[PDB]
Amino acid sequence: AAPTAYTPLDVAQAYQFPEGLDGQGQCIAIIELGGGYDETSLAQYFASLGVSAPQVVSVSVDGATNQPTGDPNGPDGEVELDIEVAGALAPGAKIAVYFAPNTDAGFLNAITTAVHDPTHKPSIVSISWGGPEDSWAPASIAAMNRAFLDAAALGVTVLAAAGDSGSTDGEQDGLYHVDFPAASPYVLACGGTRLVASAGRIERETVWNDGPDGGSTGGGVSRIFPLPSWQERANVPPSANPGAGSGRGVPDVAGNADPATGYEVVIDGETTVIGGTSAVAPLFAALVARINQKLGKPVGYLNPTLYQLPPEVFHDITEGNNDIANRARIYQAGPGWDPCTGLGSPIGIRLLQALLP
Ligand SMILES: [Ca+2]
Repeated sequence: AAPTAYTPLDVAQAYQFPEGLDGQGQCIAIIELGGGYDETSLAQYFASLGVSAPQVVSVSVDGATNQPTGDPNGPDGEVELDIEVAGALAPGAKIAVYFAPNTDAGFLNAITTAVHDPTHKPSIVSISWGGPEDSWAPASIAAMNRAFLDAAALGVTVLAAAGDSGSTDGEQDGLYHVDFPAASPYVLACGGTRLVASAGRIERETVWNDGPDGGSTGGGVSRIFPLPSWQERANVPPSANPGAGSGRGVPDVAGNADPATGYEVVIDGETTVIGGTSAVAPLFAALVARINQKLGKPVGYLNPTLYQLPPEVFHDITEGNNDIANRARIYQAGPGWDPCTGLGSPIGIRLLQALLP
């Protein structure tokens, strides 16, 4: 195969994003635990995309500030990527990037800060950081979970990439682990795929899996969180780990993440190509920004509503697995919800259609 790339507008096109909407009146908050973002690269990208640059603002949490390392191959990548994909698709909204110490408490304080932020009042929050759910301090996970719940009951969407290491989520204990915050049931977990689409159609789209060296979408069965009531007709399989057990399946939806069909971005002055699920939360954060707009109200927590929406609102991914550890093929995709791509990739238009009164 040959590695390609899209700009953020092309992929939106692919997924039939509702046109004529930009996020105006809306405000997206993006969580960042390191690195920074340089204004030269941003303006260059927003012009290069023939889009009017959206307002970007930094918010210091527990000390942390906007601290770019100049290395396009380091944190900055993640910080600029998030703002570039998000800002290019919903240029109308207002970006509010929140930086915090990379600690269990900085991550938490950052979320609660944005979530209840009275000055920027974001309606959506995008997270592209995380970690095995079984590696976080239990008190941490419960704290954050509630932070999300508090978020829901506040009319605020919370999206988060599902990882970049497949079903094993980068752990060699020989078991399967899913990623947090993605496992939190109050989070719309974003998985990743390898999309092959053009202005008028998605030629193909499979689970994103480039082996051990290339990365693969995180996904599977939570071992911490029970099976949501709204996810009970999704046929989440039980864990593949010996002992089995029900669990909140991951992810909820998926979007392009395969670097080999990555995003074309501008990091620290360098024009390169980034991938991974980190691109998907902001990808869909912009989606929700336009939908909130047309509606004139925050769709807040979308998970319950999504799981019972009809088939034509989602493209179903059926080929592929996100197992980069063995030949067992766990987890494997198939018709309808699966532990690789969840409900599949959304079709914005049909999704806004589905949500209006
Ligand atoms: Ca499927």
